[PDB]
Amino acid sequence: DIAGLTPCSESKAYAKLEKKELKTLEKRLKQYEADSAPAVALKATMERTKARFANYAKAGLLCGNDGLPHLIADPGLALKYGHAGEVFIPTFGFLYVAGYIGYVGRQYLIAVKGEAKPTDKEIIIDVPLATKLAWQGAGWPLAAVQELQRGTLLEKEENITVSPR
Amino acid sequence: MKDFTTYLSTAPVIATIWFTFTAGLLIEINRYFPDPLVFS
Amino acid sequence: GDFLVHHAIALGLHTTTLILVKGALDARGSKLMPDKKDFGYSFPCDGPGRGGTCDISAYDAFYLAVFWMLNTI
Amino acid sequence: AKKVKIAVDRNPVETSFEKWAKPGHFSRTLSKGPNTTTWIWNLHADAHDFDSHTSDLEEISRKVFSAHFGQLGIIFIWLSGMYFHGARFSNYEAWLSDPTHIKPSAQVVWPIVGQEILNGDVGGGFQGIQITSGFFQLWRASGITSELQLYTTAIGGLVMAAAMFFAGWFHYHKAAPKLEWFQNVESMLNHHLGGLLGLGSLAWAGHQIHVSLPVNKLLDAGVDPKEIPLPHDLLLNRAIMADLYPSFAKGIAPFFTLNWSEYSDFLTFKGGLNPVTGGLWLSDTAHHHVAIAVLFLVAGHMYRTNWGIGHSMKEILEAHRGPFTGEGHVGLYEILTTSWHAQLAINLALFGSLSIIVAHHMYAMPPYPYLATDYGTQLSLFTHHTWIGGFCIVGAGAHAAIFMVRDYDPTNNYNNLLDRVIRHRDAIISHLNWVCIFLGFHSFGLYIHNDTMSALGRPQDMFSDTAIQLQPVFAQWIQNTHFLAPQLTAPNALAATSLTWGGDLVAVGGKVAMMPISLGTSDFMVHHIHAFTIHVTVLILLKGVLFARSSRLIPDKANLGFRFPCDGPGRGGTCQVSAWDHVFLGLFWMYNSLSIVIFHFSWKMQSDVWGTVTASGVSHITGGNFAQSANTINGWLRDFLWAQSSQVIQSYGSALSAYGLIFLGAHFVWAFSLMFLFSGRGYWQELIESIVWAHNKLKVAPAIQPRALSITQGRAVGVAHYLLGGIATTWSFFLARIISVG
Amino acid sequence: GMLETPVTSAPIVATYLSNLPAYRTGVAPVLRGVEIGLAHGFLLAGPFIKLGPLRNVPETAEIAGSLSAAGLVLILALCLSIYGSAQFQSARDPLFSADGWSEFAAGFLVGGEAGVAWAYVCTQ
Amino acid sequence: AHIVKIYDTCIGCTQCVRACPLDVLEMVPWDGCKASQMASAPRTEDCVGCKRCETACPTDFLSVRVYLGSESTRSMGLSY
Amino acid sequence: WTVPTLNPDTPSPIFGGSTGGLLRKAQTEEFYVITWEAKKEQIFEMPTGGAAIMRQGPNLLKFGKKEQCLALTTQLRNKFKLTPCFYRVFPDGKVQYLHPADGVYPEKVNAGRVGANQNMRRIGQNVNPIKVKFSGRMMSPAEI
Ligand code: CLA
Ligand code: CLA
Ligand code: CLA
Ligand code: CLA
Ligand code: CLA
Ligand code: CLA
Ligand SMILES: CC1=C(C/C=C(\C)CCC[C@H](C)CCC[C@H](C)CCCC(C)C)C(=O)c2ccccc2C1=O
Ligand code: SF4
Ligand code: SF4
Ligand code: SF4
Repeated sequence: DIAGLTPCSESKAYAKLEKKELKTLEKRLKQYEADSAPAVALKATMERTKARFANYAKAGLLCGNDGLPHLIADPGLALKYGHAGEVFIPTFGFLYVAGYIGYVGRQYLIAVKGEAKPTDKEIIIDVPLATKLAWQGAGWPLAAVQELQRGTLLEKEENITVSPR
Repeated sequence: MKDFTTYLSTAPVIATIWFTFTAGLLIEINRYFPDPLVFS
Repeated sequence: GDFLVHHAIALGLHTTTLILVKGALDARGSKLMPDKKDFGYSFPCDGPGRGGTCDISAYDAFYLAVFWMLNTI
Repeated sequence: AKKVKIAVDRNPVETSFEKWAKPGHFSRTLSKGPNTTTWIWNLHADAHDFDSHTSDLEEISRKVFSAHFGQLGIIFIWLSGMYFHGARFSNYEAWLSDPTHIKPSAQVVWPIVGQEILNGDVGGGFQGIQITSGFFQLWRASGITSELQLYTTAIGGLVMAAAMFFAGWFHYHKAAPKLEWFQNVESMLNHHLGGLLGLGSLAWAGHQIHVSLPVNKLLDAGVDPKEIPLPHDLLLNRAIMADLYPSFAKGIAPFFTLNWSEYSDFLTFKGGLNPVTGGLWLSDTAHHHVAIAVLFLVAGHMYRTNWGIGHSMKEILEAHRGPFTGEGHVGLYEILTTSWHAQLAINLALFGSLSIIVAHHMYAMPPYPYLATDYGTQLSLFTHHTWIGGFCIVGAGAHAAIFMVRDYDPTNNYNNLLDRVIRHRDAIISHLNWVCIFLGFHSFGLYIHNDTMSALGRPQDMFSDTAIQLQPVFAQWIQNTHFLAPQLTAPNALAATSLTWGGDLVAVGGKVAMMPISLGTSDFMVHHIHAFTIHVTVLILLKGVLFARSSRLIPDKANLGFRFPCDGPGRGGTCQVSAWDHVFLGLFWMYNSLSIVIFHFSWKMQSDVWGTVTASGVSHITGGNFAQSANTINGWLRDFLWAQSSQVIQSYGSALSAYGLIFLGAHFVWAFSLMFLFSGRGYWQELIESIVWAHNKLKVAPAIQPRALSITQGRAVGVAHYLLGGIATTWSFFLARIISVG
Repeated sequence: GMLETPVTSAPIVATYLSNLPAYRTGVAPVLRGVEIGLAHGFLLAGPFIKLGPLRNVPETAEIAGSLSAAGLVLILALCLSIYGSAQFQSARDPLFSADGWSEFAAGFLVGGEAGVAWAYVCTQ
Repeated sequence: AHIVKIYDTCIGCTQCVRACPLDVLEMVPWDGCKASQMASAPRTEDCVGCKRCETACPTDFLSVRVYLGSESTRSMGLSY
Repeated sequence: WTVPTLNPDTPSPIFGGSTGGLLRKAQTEEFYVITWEAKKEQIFEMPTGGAAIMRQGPNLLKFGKKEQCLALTTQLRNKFKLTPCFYRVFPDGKVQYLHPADGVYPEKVNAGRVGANQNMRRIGQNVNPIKVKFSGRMMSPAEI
């Protein structure tokens, strides 16, 4: 398979790893009674463990010789072989949220610079104003492009202080 | 009351509330969707 | 395992370059010390004024960079 | 003569949230609001520096008094939480039945992101984090047997916490004492000696006689905890007590007729340790607290208040003058009734020293049942109370220096002791400098000698028990005297105060509780390392105090204040001349000294005291390897650090894995601190300029101008992260090691 | 101006210091070095003999210990020589002069080596 | 000795002279500023290089500048 | 106004002494003398540590470096409203009057003073270091 890896569903090491993890919990479960709270907690952990190994194999992760899932980061390989949900799709999930936070903060900063005392709005947050901007940040990718195309995203060099050179 | 709600709008208090909320949201998602490593 | 350590090495190269490059390009002056070139490559500081100016010389930037070079190597 | 009386002001400060919404209100400099990020840091650094906000001593005193109620309120919440978690999230009831085979636990983690592995199998049908604070052993000693009793204490703690916070509000906003009230030092000492300490000890002795002793007597007899009479039944039924202690059949008549020998059944002088629990006899502690109560109630009648009798502290000081010291103690009464910093300097110095004494006395004479054989608790308590003492002692140096800069006044100190100490400060510091060099060469140099000889294959040339010997004969002589005390110099004591002096070991649950501690060459060498490290810490701190106001380098240091970065690159460079900077350097040396103290304690106890007892004898945890290995640096690196770090670095996948993570996390924080200690703000401010340019380019530059930390804050951040990382590293290392092999 | 103490200003202390060859003016610098040399050379053999690498050898210990002390006297004499060269280049006491110090250093060598030899004779 | 220079941006506020711990600076008559006085550095053999004068100067950039130079007993601040 | 002449006979403030005073430098290189007239007996702080009492009338103290004399001058001027002066005294007996140099304290502009080390340009108008290279020694562009 990709880069000599093998699917985790077909990996002997992957299957062996699950047995060891469950075996460790089973050993601890012997010293407790069937209905006792420690027994219930240990079995709940065992159910989660079995579900975890079942889900990762179902998702089609590739496993190395160690039996551990390995992620695929090249967009071409990820999209060609159905690994887009490992790095590629998460990539755009992050950039949407990260830009959301950045864009909302930038809007608040610009909004309060027109006030009488801008610095007072940075240590005592204008929560009504902050809340309104938070909800409107869901469309930042559209808003950001329009500023880029309108020439208003960036400031002109003549207004930026620099040191002597 | 105006002054007290002004106090609750200071940076440390807002940060406490916002991070308590953000942490709660992330913890509760992992409670109902445990061990997420990939998107399916 | 090779993936993670190679990005550690890139972190070291870029941070060491940042300190050395910043030292070179600010060697002649900065907003904090506009006339730095009048004081030479190596000098103690410019005193506690203007907020405090410890390790402001280009020589001190090199001194900081050596720690990062050792960490990177 | 001024009458000692209550004096307050009605409604001095209105209770309002107006100032909560005005950050920096307390200071004239900061009340105008931020223009740079330095304002934000300055807000917090000056928050509790009350005397820098005003010169009125009455206003300062009132803030101090109510801040103290706030501290007490927080402590009551903390105590209430400990009792509550013992009532609701512990295995205390199960532990009471089988104290040796169950590990105390009072913290349970939620199952989330896989962290429930930290709920280890600690026994008693329970899962949780194993605690080392020793609360279980404290609770058993006081006679607590059920979760209900723990729960009720937690509720009462919250009621006290609310009362403390009410008192703080009440005594600042409603009835604030006047300055004359605070200055009744004679009355305060009478009440704090006779009342706080005397009555407190008497009351606790009352609890021990009526609750602790009867309950612990039945527990040590194998009686089941649930079959033991409830404490109020013991109080109301003299017949039940008379069964346990026959002298109770005579009531309180023997006390009032001076037939005190009747109470020998519960007021004893046994000494040694209870062979069942491995702790001190509770009948000995009860007699101790009775005797202490009488002593402090007598002490509380020494000072004159309102009825002629008693001493004037001012008259005592002024009388004690001699030929060699000029005016002597004149002016000290005025200093100590007008400067909080002077008072805090003395109180921190001894409170910190007291903490270190507690660390030594509790390991050697374990006062709680089943404490001695809980090696995890023994190591933790000693380490904890040693560190508190060290930190407190450094604070004494800091606030002595603050008094020197802010409160010292030459007009009131002419040719008295304080004035004369200043006038030969060069003689004091120069000699102390020489002693440190002598101690450094002849203590650490011995290790270097030993490492070199061992590396060259000349073990016969080493300082060791099998070679050139350095016996601590003075310490050995003292041990023998204390072991023989019951025969001659303490005739009424059955046994010596501690088993460390000599004699036979006490084993509880197949493990050594305490046994004699032998002192060889390795012990001689490490004690003179302790002498070296303490003397240097004193040197740094004392120098900062004596030169706080001036020196040959900076003739007017007093005008520059307690805390300033330097006085410029001139005179060859004057970085870190201020007194604050001496506290900064003193912290590092305090950390260096107490690290060796606790490493000494950890290795010595594992090697020569702690261990398992069987038919073949006593096998110590590290097999007695301290004597021959602890005399070389390589011995400490190999046999202590490398060997004993095995537990912590192998804890991943177990309940102790949290200590493995913190072990690495603490190494990180320590190394992170070197960034602040090695560099200077001038570099960082110039870096921030470029980053600001990028934010300007994108119209996202903040209105509060970013600034690099001040020079002094860079040092404060550096040392704070250094200490936290260094201490937290050893914390993880100790707990993972001792909870695993203990 | 200066702080006067019994240690700094006492009659017994002052009289003792004046008697020492270092402070005994009116004596030839060479004689001063010999007296100072003898005193220091004699004591120097002690630690080397009792704590050297050959201390446990029955008879070699005395020779090695005193022989090493003699080597230290030579090093010390060289230190005195160069000190005079540096300190005095361009007054009441002849000792503090270019010629006087050189004579004083020479006396220290002769006295020091003799003191080491005398110590060896006492041992054996 | 250190090198101290006064530049024509001085406003004659006198704060550098008041702050000098060595009495290196003094005020002299001038006509280039409203105060009609300018700072002067007549005795630079006594300058220790502390730069308290630079800390006190209000103008932007500084009107009094210290360049650390050769070290003597005076400039080093030694009392021995 | 004329340069005062030092009077060695002047009494000194009452002071028991300390270890922070003069060293061998005073005997071989130079020391400093400060004198002032006191309106009354009063306690002041010595720059070398400790408290001393100034005698009513003339006072005289000796210090090891110039900064010590000026540090006491600042204290006396600001806290007691006095007018001290000090000298530099050489081992051969020569006396050099120092402060105030012309009888008027430097912070007050006085006629007859000649500007020194005054550049008739801004800091930003200094030349680049390359223009003063190989001038015979190390020198800043601010030295031209
Ligand atoms: C960070 C740099 C980087 C690197 C080193 C690679 C490397 C690689 N990519 Mg990837 N790729 C990247 C970024 C990168 N990619 C990005 C940012 C995108 C999104 C725009 C893609 C989109 C992409 C696609 C769509 C494909 C690859 C493919 C490949 C592999 C073979 C083609 C090749 O010669 O690529 C060397 C890379 C470069 C010279 C840089 C530009 C590469 C472009 C974007 C793709 C070229 C595809 C190529 C013409 C396909 C030929 C047929 C194929 C069957 C071999 C190779 C391992 C191919 C593959 O093996 O898919 C399974 C493939 O089909 N990549
Ligand atoms: C609800 C009642 C109330 C109100 C409205 C006020 C109002 C006022 N008080 Mg008063 N006070 C109160 C209760 C109250 N006080 C109590 C209970 C006490 C006893 C402690 C005091 C003691 C007191 C003093 C000694 C002083 C005031 C002062 C003030 C003024 C400024 C307050 C300020 O800036 O607070 C903002 C401050 C905070 C929010 C800090 C809170 C600190 C507490 C102790 C909790 C800290 C706990 C926390 C967990 C610590 C660890 C943190 C860690 C986990 C990160 C203002 C008029 C000051 C003044 O200038 O008066 C003229 C002043 O000097 N008060
Ligand atoms: C017998 C009387 C008595 C007692 C028991 C105390 C006890 C205490 N005083 Mg002292 N004090 C007294 C008389 C007394 N004082 C007198 C007469 C004066 C005036 C000269 C002072 C002036 C004074 C000051 C200025 C300060 C103290 C402080 C303290 C506390 C030190 C910390 C400690 O050990 O906590 C141990 C804690 C406990 C044992 C908890 C005990 C709680 C209960 C309610 C008893 C508190 C004592 C109180 C006088 C009871 C009546 C109060 C009121 C309802 C009438 C402590 C609670 C310091 C402090 O922290 O104040 C807040 C402090 O700053 N005291
Ligand atoms: C502070 C510590 C303390 C306290 C509180 C107690 C308390 C007690 N001891 Mg103990 N004891 C102590 C220290 C203490 N002891 C010490 C140090 C020793 C060693 C010398 C002893 C040795 C000892 C012995 C040998 C005995 C006791 C006994 C007792 C009990 C009876 C005492 C008695 O006869 O009182 C006599 C009377 C009083 C104390 C006065 C009571 C006044 C009341 C409270 C006034 C209420 C007035 C009010 C208006 C009422 C309003 C009502 C409302 C509903 C309207 C009692 C529970 C006896 C017992 O039976 O123990 C089980 C007993 O035999 N003790
Ligand atoms: C009874 C104890 C006591 C008291 C009442 C005080 C009181 C005071 N001290 Mg003193 N001090 C003490 C002990 C004490 N000190 C000790 C033990 C030391 C040695 C370390 C010092 C060293 C010291 C110095 C060097 C200075 C003071 C200063 C002050 C004053 C201002 C404090 C302030 O504003 O803090 C504001 C509080 C903070 C900024 C918070 C600091 C938090 C630290 C850095 C980290 C805590 C980490 C935490 C425990 C664990 C990690 C948590 C994290 C992971 C979240 C005030 C009068 C200052 C002054 O100028 O006084 C005139 C000053 O400069 N103290
Ligand atoms: C391992 C690191 C280290 C070492 C070796 C030292 C050494 C010293 N420190 Mg320092 N210090 C350190 C770290 C260290 N420090 C750090 C990290 C800090 C920052 C917090 C400081 C902060 C600090 C302060 C603030 C002070 C010291 C002081 C001292 C001195 C104590 C007196 C003494 O023992 O002298 C004897 C020297 C030693 C014990 C060092 C080893 C000596 C070897 C074994 C001798 C070898 C001899 C041999 C003939 C060599 C020949 C070589 C060749 C020519 C052939 C000493 C010079 C104190 C001082 O100066 O006291 C007077 C003092 O005030 N230190
Ligand atoms: C690293 C370093 C800096 C740079 C460090 C800085 C500027 C401190 C940075 C602190 C935080 C991270 C920045 C401010 C954070 C805000 C409160 C916003 C937080 C936002 C979150 C809540 C999301 C110095 O300024 C310095 C000064 C003197 C000696 C050494 C050093 C030094 O080593
Ligand atoms: S602390 Fe900083 S500014 Fe002050 S002299 Fe030292 S290096 Fe210069
Ligand atoms: S550097 Fe110091 S001594 Fe020199 S002129 Fe400036 S303030 Fe005066
Ligand atoms: S402080 Fe600056 S502006 Fe003021 S007189 Fe001095 S050089 Fe001129």
